Amino acid sequence: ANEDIVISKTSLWKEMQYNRDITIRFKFANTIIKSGGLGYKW
Amino acid sequence: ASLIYRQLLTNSYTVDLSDEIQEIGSTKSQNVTINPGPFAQTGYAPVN
Repeated sequence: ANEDIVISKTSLWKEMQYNRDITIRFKFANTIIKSGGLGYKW
Repeated sequence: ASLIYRQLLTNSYTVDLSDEIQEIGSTKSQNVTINPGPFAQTGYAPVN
């Protein structure tokens, strides 16, 4: 190791909290995969 | 012979024209305002 270099000069940043109403719509899904055999196994 | 002093003073408005001639040939540049002040000290959040 023992190395590190500068990329760019200093920059101006600030902290800000964003409050937002979010609606969440997510439908589940099922694999339901059939294994081998006569068809009884999964 | 004092006419030289009198005319040098009188015909001085042409100095402005010479200045404009120099200015047009001068290279121009612009500067943006510098964000001043005692910037607030904000560091990393407490993490684990």
